[PDB]
Amino acid sequence: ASVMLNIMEEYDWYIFSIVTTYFPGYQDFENKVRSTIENSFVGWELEEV
Amino acid sequence: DHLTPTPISYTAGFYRIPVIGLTTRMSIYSDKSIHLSFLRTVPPYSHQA
Repeated sequence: ASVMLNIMEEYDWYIFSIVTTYFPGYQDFENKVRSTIENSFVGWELEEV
Repeated sequence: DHLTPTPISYTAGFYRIPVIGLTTRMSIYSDKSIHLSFLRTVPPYSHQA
């Protein structure tokens, strides 16, 4: 998830959404992203989960 | 110990064979994500609230 964020940051794609399924680790994925996205000063947008 | 009927929910679950517990009031089976074939006769301790 971190690498996905780094990739997005590299291309400076600030605005994104997450499509997930009930498959394992889905809830945390959101949590890990919530921390990683949240900590940064930048105003990127999570649109939908 | 507790939650003796953990394996079956997984085992049937691979083939999506529905499982119905009689005596498992355990709450951990309520999440569809981990046990997706689980069928419960009665509500968990959480629902007791």
